Amino acid sequence: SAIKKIKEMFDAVMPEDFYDFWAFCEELNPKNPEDALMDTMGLQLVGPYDVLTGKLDSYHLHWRYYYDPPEFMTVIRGNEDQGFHIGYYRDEPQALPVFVASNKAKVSCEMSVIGENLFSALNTCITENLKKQQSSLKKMQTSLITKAKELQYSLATTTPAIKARNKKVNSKTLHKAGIVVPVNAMDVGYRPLTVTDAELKKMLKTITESENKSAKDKASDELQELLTFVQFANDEGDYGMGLELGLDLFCFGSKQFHNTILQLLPLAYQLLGREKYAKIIQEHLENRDREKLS
Repeated sequence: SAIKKIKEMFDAVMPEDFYDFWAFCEELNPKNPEDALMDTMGLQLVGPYDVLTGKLDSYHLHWRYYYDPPEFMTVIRGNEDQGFHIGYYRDEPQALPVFVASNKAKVSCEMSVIGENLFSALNTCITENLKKQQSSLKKMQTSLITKAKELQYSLATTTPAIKARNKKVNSKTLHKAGIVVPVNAMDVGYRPLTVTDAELKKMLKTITESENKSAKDKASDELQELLTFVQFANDEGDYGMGLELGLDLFCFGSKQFHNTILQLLPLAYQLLGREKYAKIIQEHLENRDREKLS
């Protein structure tokens, strides 16, 4: 019913597990469906779910944490010291999400895939809370499993479709969740970075944490050489390279690179027909550390 709401407030269509998960949490907590997971695992529905709860009346930045790339849209918040949260990852603004992933934003840029849908996502969290109160949690585990059975949502952490998409990933990136861009019959559309990911981090750490000066100038020159390679790539149609490098600089997290990122990712997303993600990366870096709550 609020499909139309979310379509105009956010620029997105949510998959059916989004709505089915909500309804699962009404059953649990009719008063506050967004808080049904709180007493047992410290998790609260946020982002697109907030429109249903009433708290919302661009919204690209609503609960976007520090390392959420434009493809990531948060829908559940957890441990605040970790920055633990759960979102839908979406290679293409116009497509549905390809999986659900978690991030501990205060720990790392890295994304953990916990299934195709929020039922499998929650299923993973329930396993861990139970691994390390519990009598009440086991009975939620049971209702989740049967409800997911009914609606035939896989509870698998990696599904055949997730594995199928991983064979189309051009690069895992620093976040390890992968980019997917077209490649035509002449192999145009993507080319790799000329450094490994480990060399890339060593380079960027030198640029940002170093006193040697010549080493910083050297690494700054390597990075400038990368930007020139990206330049040839874009001229030659291999737009995935700039996307990879931009996302990688975003993932490193140094606010020093926001300007380079803004040379890479807005251009990359427009060249790829992913214009909405050019919007989000600009809005996000405009003010990246803040109160996330709206």
